[PDB]
Amino acid sequence: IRLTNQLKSLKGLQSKLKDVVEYLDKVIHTILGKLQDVFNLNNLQKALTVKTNDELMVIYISNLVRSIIAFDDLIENKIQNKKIQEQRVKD
Amino acid sequence: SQLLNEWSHNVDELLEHIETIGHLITKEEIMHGL
Amino acid sequence: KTNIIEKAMDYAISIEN
Amino acid sequence: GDQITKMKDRLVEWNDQVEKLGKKMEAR
Amino acid sequence: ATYDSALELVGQLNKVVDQLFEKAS
Amino acid sequence: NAQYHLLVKQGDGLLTKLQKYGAAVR
Amino acid sequence: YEEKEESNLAATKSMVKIAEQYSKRIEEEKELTEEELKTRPKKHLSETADETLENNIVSVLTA
Amino acid sequence: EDPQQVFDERIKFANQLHDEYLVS
Repeated sequence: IRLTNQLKSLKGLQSKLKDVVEYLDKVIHTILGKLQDVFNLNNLQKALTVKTNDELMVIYISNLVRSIIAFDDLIENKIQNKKIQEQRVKD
Repeated sequence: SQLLNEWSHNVDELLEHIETIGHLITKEEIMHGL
Repeated sequence: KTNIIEKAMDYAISIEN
Repeated sequence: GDQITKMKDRLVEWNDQVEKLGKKMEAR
Repeated sequence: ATYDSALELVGQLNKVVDQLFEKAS
Repeated sequence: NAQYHLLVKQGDGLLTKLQKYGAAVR
Repeated sequence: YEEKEESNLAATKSMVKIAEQYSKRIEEEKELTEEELKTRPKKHLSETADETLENNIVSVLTA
Repeated sequence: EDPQQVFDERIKFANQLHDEYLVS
């Protein structure tokens, strides 16, 4: 779902660019200003990424913990299944 | 934590900017006809 | 960066499963 | 007009960037 | 704190595992 | 980096214990 | 495009806040473990643990 | 980058444990 959303965003840009190009050709306003602002707002992320890296590490650790918990419950389930099988055999 | 709160504020600004641009593009389309 | 992201996606999928 | 020229160049670059992101997603 | 919390969770999980082993036996 | 490594180490420790339990189950 | 942005936006505003949601997902994780222990309730605990993991995964994807 | 690698490693271990559980 996230991917589809991202694609939609990029799609707008692509189409937007095409429109701009055509617009310029014809010319040869507000939208332009808006675009400029967006531009000013990955490059910058570079320095910001430094921090993101630290936070990514934290959220990786959390995921690992969750995985462990899941494994625990999984083991219990397996044990239960085994017990059931044994009971059936006895019957 | 400080840099994190700035990063996700930046992201939220960038998003809004994109939305505006998109909307603007729509308006431009109408101008094209003009 | 991209590779790392892909790795996370896989790990997540595995967890979900 | 001068500013427009610079903006245009940026736009072109931006598109290329977006394409990269999209490409990655498409791959996944 | 995050790091410590995770450590605790791990411990708990270990306990659960031990319990399951009991039943298996 | 040291501090960060500390937390990472602990996480690894727990992971080890979990693995041990799995082996015992098998 | 808006719909997609909306989802992303949420992802972003969660990433600002995640330090408190971390500490409440740490607790939840512990809760699940407790439940399982009791069973050895267990199902409930397991569900809680799964939820916590899911929340972590969603935080990673956003990043 | 180093930290990220460590995290990824942990995630791998978690997955491995899950696999063994599922296979079991």
